[PDB]
Amino acid sequence: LKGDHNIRVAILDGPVDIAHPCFQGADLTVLPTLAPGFMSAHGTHVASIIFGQPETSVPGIAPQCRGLIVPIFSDDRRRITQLDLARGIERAVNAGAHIINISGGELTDFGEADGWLENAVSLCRQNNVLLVAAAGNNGCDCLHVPAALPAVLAVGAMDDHGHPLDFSNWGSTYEQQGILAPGEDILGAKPGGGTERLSGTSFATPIVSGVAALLLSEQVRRGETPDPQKVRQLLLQSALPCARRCLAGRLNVSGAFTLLKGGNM
Repeated sequence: LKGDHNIRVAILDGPVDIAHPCFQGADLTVLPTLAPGFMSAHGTHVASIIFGQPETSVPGIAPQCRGLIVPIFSDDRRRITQLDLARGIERAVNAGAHIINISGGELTDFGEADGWLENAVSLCRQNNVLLVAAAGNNGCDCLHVPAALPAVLAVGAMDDHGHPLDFSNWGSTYEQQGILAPGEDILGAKPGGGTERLSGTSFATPIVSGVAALLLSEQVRRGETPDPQKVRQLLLQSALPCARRCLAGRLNVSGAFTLLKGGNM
C-alpha cells in the first residue's frame, strides 16, 4: 500500500534538496536544468510529502513510486513564464510521467491561459497523464492556472476537521474538477535538513498526487492498465460533501479505492 516503481510521479517545481535524509532510499531521478507563481518554491517539502521514506523524518504517501524531479526554471531567481511551465510539463510527459504535480499557479480572471500552456495541458489529456495542481491561496471566488484547465485535478485545502480553509480559492470551475485535501500544518522536509509543518494548497496538492499514485499502483496489482484520467474521475466521484467552498468535495481515500474496484459507497 506504499506505491509501485512502475508508477511515475513528476514534481514540477523549483530546486529540490535530494540529499535530504527523507529521500535516502527514494527512487528519484532529477532531470537536468536547461538553458533559458508557477513555482511553489517549496520543492523539497512538496517532494517529501510523496517520496519521503518510511522511518525517516518525513514519511511519504507513496515512497515506493518512481519520482521524476523536473525543473520548471533555468535560473531559480527569474519569473517562471507560461512557456517555462509548458516545457516542464512536456518534459515530464516525454519522461513517462503518469502524474504531474504542480504545487504552484497564477491567479487569473476565469482560468484562461496562453497557447503554450493550454497545449501542454491538452497533451496530458491526450496522453492519459494526470496533472494535479494547487487551487491557490487568495481566499476568493477565484481560479488559478493550471488548476482550472481542462482535465486537471485542482486541489484546495481543508483543515484537520474537514472544513475548507478560508484562504483556499473556490472559483466555480473547481466545483467540477477540484477536491479539498488536508492543507493545514502538513509535514515536510526543509532544504538543508530538518522538517516543518506548513499550510497551503501547495501542500494539499502532493497529498492528492500521492493518493492518485496509490490508486494507479493498485490497478497494477489488480492486473489492469494504469489509468490516470479514470483515477481523477474516481477521486472526484468519491469526494465527500462538507457549500461552494467544498468544491466537488473532500478527498475520500477509502471511497476512491471502493470505486476503483467497481464497488459502491
